[PDB]
Amino acid sequence: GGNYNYLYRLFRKSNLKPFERDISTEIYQAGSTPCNGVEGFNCYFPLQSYGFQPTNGVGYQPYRVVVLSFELLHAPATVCGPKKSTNLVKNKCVNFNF
Amino acid sequence: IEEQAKTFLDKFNHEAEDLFYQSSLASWNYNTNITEENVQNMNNAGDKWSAFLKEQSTLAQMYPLQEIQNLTVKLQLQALQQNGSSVLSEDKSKRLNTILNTMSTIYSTGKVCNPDNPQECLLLEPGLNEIMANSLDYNERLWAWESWRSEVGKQLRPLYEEYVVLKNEMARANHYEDYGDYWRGDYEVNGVDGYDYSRGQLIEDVEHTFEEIKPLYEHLHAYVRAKLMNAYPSYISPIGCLPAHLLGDMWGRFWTNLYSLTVPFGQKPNIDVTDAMVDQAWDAQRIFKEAEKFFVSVGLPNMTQGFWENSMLTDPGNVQKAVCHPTAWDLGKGDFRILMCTKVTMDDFLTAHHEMGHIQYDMAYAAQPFLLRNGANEGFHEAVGEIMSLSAATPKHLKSIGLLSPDFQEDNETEINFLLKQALTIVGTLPFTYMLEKWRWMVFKGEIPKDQWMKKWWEMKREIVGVVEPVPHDETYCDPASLFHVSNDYSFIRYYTRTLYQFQFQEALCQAAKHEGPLHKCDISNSTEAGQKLFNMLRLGKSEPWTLALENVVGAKNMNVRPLLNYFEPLFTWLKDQNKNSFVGWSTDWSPYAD
Ligand SMILES: *[C@@H]1O[C@H](CO)[C@@H](O[C@@H]2O[C@H](CO)[C@@H](O)[C@H](O)[C@H]2NC(C)=O)[C@H](O)[C@H]1NC(C)=O
Ligand SMILES: *[C@@H]1O[C@H](CO)[C@@H](O[C@@H]2O[C@H](CO)[C@@H](O)[C@H](O)[C@H]2NC(C)=O)[C@H](O)[C@H]1NC(C)=O
Ligand SMILES: *[C@@H]1O[C@H](CO)[C@@H](O[C@@H]2O[C@H](CO)[C@@H](O)[C@H](O)[C@H]2NC(C)=O)[C@H](O)[C@H]1NC(C)=O
Ligand SMILES: *[C@@H]1O[C@H](CO)[C@@H](O[C@@H]2O[C@H](CO)[C@@H](O)[C@H](O)[C@H]2NC(C)=O)[C@H](O)[C@H]1NC(C)=O
Ligand SMILES: *[C@@H]1O[C@H](CO)[C@@H](O[C@@H]2O[C@H](CO)[C@@H](O)[C@H](O)[C@H]2NC(C)=O)[C@H](O)[C@H]1NC(C)=O
Ligand SMILES: *[C@@H]1O[C@H](CO)[C@@H](O)[C@H](O)[C@H]1NC(C)=O
Repeated sequence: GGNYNYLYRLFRKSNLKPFERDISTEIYQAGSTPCNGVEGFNCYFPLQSYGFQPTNGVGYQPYRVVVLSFELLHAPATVCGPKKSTNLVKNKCVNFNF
Repeated sequence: IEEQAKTFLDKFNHEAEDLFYQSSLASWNYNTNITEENVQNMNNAGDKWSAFLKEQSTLAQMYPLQEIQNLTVKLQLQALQQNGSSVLSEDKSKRLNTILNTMSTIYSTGKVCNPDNPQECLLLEPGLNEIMANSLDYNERLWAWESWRSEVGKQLRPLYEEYVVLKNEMARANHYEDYGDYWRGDYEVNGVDGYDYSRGQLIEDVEHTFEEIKPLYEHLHAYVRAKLMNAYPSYISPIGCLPAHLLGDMWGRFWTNLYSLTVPFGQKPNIDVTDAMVDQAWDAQRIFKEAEKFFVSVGLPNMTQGFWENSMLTDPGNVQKAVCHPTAWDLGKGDFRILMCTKVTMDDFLTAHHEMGHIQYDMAYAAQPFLLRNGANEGFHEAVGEIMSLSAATPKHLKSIGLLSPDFQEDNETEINFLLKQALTIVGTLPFTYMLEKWRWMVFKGEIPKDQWMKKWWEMKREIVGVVEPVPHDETYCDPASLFHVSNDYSFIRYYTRTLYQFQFQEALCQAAKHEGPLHKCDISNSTEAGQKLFNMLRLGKSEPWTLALENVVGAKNMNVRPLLNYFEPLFTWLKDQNKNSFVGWSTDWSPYAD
């Protein structure tokens, strides 16, 4: 029946900066004539919706997308991956890291 | 301005797709499971599409069209701006729709009952179809011929005549001359500096090409006229034309019905690998496995894996009311579907490819914009599919898949048979397809007055096609009107050119695939370079004018019949031995009644 609860913005005057976020819903005007806040010719609401039905081909099915990006600003001690640790031994000349 | 339109189409090409997606979905679920509520469920959903289309069709008259520079977005608007109707008076608008379905139903209610028994009253498809197909009686088939058009086309003559009238005034209001000018409009390409194409020039192209094959059509007509005196003595003169009621069907479009009485060597067993399939337990999955296995061997991608479950391959085991006709569904969003009822023969092995080729053709231009997702013209969609069925008719293909014995020896006695099966299909329709569309336009452009519409129709059947009437017809039968695409308002030139485009695709690949024998023995399988040149054309769709698209494979800018006459040369070598005593030619004065 169409899961129309996922939307996307197709209109802007200018392209974004990197990492920029625009949750505004201001009614877009493409043409010269103003609109007095309603829609009309060359005068469009700048959000549209994803049509999703489960019998759609790949490339048209929703994907759950996770974007990372690391940062190193000025922080002393932060997080990081996991550091494994081998088994400790005793009574033998060994090369160790604690 | 130009920059206001290029944003408007980004509104149209998202809000139309998800309303197109459901409107084809209801016509899918109804056609696989017929109920009453699903008739209603597709009426409003299809009405959501028609009202939305006439909603934005009027918006393209806000923008003037010739101030745009990008030809891509210029092509989208000129299709969308097309009104079609809506330019006339509205009591006159319903007047054609009062004509139109009334023209549609009279063709579908044509009942025929005998003078000896008016109680058994046959329709066209039950019985009446089988009379002209297999029954071999002369006095029978003349009764079925005359009583069909005198009882169906007699009645559409006061329907079609006024329907020509109101079709042209709408057409001239879109600045044309007739409705014949409108149908040429899919071939018209203007202003791209060397690939340009005007509407009137296709009349010149069809009049040049058709005169070149007229030796061959005179030679099949000579050969079959040497054969019909056996099955029909004392009825056809060997100099004159053929009567119009024994031609294979009611109008004789296809001549496939006449292979049996006109076989070259009746004692020679034609290949029909049907018993071979059942001795290896060939189910429905085994057929479409090889059909996909052939297309990966040529250099084209797999099936989309949502093709298999979502399609209906067979008829269902339940008593399921569903229309059974092999079609390829192209609903969108990466969903492509097939629908047929497979019975495991070699015949359904042949049409297993012609429908799969439509999928891979619609799998090709999936990256196009929405208004350009067709073939490059209307003849290209059935042309790309049927050349894939030609590759399965080669016996080297079947023995390579493990279906023929390896010691199968291709004698030339079955080659004279096998090419004669094709020649009663391929060459059998082209003097039919041209002779109608030549007639329909002079009626459309008004070169014939209405008291002469039948008078000039039954002339050109005799000279071009070599067929004489059984019965003299006055102005009251509408003998052209009785045909399906005639009575259902369909453009009939798309069937002539579709044949010519096939072989231009065919031999150019068989030149690329390094074949050395005759044209009917080349094989496209196992090659890559025959797939690469073809894939170059398939990804275009309508983003390019077709005149550039045709030279992408062959290298020319118009239809060339020289590939077609390359095919029949083993046949035509054999056939010229068969007219050493017969008379290649028809006299158009003799009739079966004027004696
Ligand atoms: C053909 O389609 C109709 C409706 O599309 C089916 O009828 C009902 O469909 C709903 C689907 O939401 C089911 O929940 C009901 O159980 C169906 N009714 C019955 C009596 O089963 C119908 O079933 C379909 N035909 C077949 C053979 O399944
Ligand atoms: C106007 O035509 C140009 C090409 O003549 C199109 O330009 C392409 O645009 C796409 C994305 O918009 C790019 O990925 C291509 O690299 C561009 N090609 C070239 C050669 O520049 C342009 O898209 C057309 N305008 C519209 C609105 O479709
Ligand atoms: C579609 O039909 C209209 C007729 O209603 C054609 O003409 C337009 O007519 C209205 C008023 O009747 C004018 O305001 C428009 O300016 C007219 N259009 C133009 C382009 O001048 C219209 O031309 C038709 N469109 C096509 C593509 O044939
Ligand atoms: C199939 O090929 C054979 C071999 O060439 C043909 O047989 C010859 O036909 C010519 C033509 O009349 C005769 O003069 C020869 O005497 C034939 N030779 C033999 C060994 O039979 C045969 O005609 C071909 N069949 C067809 C239908 O083309
Ligand atoms: C054409 O493609 C077929 C399919 O791969 C090839 O057929 C192989 O033929 C050899 C010898 O007859 C068999 O041993 C193989 O098992 C066949 N392949 C398969 C997958 O069964 C054939 O070789 C190809 N043509 C050429 C010239 O390579
Ligand atoms: C098609 O599917 C087969 C499954 O046997 C797979 O091996 C093959 O790689 C696929 N084709 C392509 C071009 O990836």
